[PDB]
Order: sequence, then structure tokens, then C-alpha cells
Amino acid sequence: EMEKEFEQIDKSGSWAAIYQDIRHEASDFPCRVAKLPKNKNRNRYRDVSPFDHSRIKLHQEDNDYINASLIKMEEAQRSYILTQGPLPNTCGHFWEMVWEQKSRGVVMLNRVMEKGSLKCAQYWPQKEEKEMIFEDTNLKLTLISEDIKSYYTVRQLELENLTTQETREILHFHYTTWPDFGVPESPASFLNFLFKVRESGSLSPEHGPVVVHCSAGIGRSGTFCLADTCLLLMDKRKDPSSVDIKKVLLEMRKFRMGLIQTADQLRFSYLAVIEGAKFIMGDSSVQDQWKELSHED
Ligand SMILES: CNC(=O)[C@H]1Cc2ccc(NS(=O)(=O)O)cc2CN1C(=O)OC(C)(C)C
Ligand SMILES: [Cl-]
Ligand SMILES: [Cl-]
Ligand SMILES: [Cl-]
Ligand SMILES: [Cl-]
Ligand SMILES: [Cl-]
Ligand SMILES: [Mg+2]
Repeated sequence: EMEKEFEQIDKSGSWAAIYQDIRHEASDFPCRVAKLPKNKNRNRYRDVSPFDHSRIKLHQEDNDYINASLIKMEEAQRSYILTQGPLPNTCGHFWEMVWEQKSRGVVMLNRVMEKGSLKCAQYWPQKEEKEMIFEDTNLKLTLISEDIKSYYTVRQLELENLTTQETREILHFHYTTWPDFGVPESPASFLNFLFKVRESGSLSPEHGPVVVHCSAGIGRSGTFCLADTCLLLMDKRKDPSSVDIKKVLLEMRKFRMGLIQTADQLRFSYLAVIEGAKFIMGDSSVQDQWKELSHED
């Protein structure tokens, strides 16, 4: 049981050792496509690649490759697409993937510039009147509106397939205060934002999988998806004790390497899940309290 386990690990001071064991046990599958010479400039990080079995394929002829993985959680019945922050030359592929996979939401857990460097291309329009055309993929993207809170911004985007003229609303949930290789400021701020994504409907099984990215699409992204699936699992069963966090993380790691990048992101994951369980088991009030503690205004 996660809370018993949590205190035990904290008491013994062994998050590092628990975390390294997950890395030692983690799946190792091939990434032959990611490593083809022709795809070198489609990858942000040499040592962060999608496994071939789980990679999202673009529906070109030409080159179907994008650094993106379908994390398909069978028992939870939720899927997520995890991806790197798109590069200047892969922004059209990124929106092409959103369109073909029928995603309704994109969750971005990084900033475009972190520690003085460009960790993600500016892949969405910052101004209504200056829309983006991705000519390679025949798509157009327009900012419709935004709601800026203290530490996250929600945008409404309209994506248009120029070849068909069909349009879709995409919601963009941008967490702007989660440091690279870091943890959110509190369980409350992370959970306030996670429940905003949930409330939008973007995770409904009537849509394609939500797109989740940070810079590499593994650390902050893994943390977000792990907390969510753990909460979903206990919500389905109404049974917090039936969730094994480390087993869930190992299962997700069958679909993409490196998910959760530090022992403190692991420990933060347990914090978020232990706290969010209050909500799941019927303590209505904690949602307002998270919103307050997060200081979103
Ligand atoms: C340590 N650093 C690294 O391993 C790499 C890969 C990574 C993997 C994961 C990652 N975290 S996250 O997935 O964005 O939370 C950030 C980075 C940033 N990196 C880098 O900036 O390293 C580069 C490629 C820029 C030299
Ligand atoms: Cl930004
Ligand atoms: Cl900076
Ligand atoms: Cl970039
Ligand atoms: Cl940072
Ligand atoms: Cl790792
Ligand atoms: Mg304006």
C-alpha cells in the first residue's frame, strides 16, 4: 500500500535505490527506426528515442517517423501519446500526428526556453491575428483564446486540415512552472492542473489519446501520466490499496524509455497520488483547497 511504502522509503531514506531498481528492471526494446540516418534531425536528444513497437507513425509516405510513443494502459483503459518538444522542422509533423490520432488535448509541461536554451520550438501561435500554416502537412493553426493563470495557461486552438477544410478544436494545457529534472511546487498545484486537463474532456475515451510533452517527453511527461493512471486505476476500482505505483511505472516503461527521470519525480508521483486519492474516494472539498494552495490567480 502506497502510503505505508512511502513512509518506509522516506524513513530508510531510499528513494535513490528504489528509483535505480526501476531503471535496472525497465524494458529495453529496439528503436531501429528512430536511429536511421534519415531521422537524425527529427530527434532532439541522441539518447531519447521511441521504441519501434509503440512509436506513432505519421500517415505520409515519405517518412512516417516522429519521436512519439503510444503509452496504451490496458487495465486503466487510457492511452497517452508521449513526445519530445517539437523541433523547428517537426512542428508540421507534430500537428499532423495530433490530427491523425484525433487528439483533443495537448499537455505541455516545459517552457520554450529553460536554463538559457531552446528546449521546444514555438509550435503554436501566440497571437490570434498571426495564425500558423504548416505547408509540409497541409494544416493551419489559429489561437482562438487563452486563459492565463499564475503558473499555467489554457489555450483554445483551432486546427484546420487545408486539404479537406475540416476544423477541430484543440485544447492546450501549458504548465509553465515545472523545472527540468524538477518537481512541481506542490502536490496541490500539480493536481489542480491535472484535474483541469481531466475536466476539459480531453482524456475522454471518445477522443484520440491526449498528447503529453515536455522537452524530451520522458521525465515531467512520465510523472504526469503516472499520477493520472494511478488515480484512474483506483477510481475504477474505488480502491486506493489496489494500486502498485512502481508496477504501473514499469508497465508504462514498456511503451517509452526513461519515464520519470529522477528519484524525486518518483517520490513526487507518490505524493500526488496519495493526495489525489482523497478526491477519488469522495472528499469533494479538496479540489477547492488545491485551487487555493496553488495560487492560480
Ligand atoms: C542531463 N540531460 C539530458 O539527459 C538531456 C536529455 C533529457 C532527457 C530528459 C529530460 N527531461 S524532460 O523529459 O524534459 O523532463 C531533459 C533532457 C535534457 N537533456 C539535454 O539538454 O542534453 C542535451 C541533448 C541538450 C545535450
Ligand atoms: Cl514557453
Ligand atoms: Cl533561462
Ligand atoms: Cl527547438
Ligand atoms: Cl528548468
Ligand atoms: Cl531512466
Ligand atoms: Mg492581441
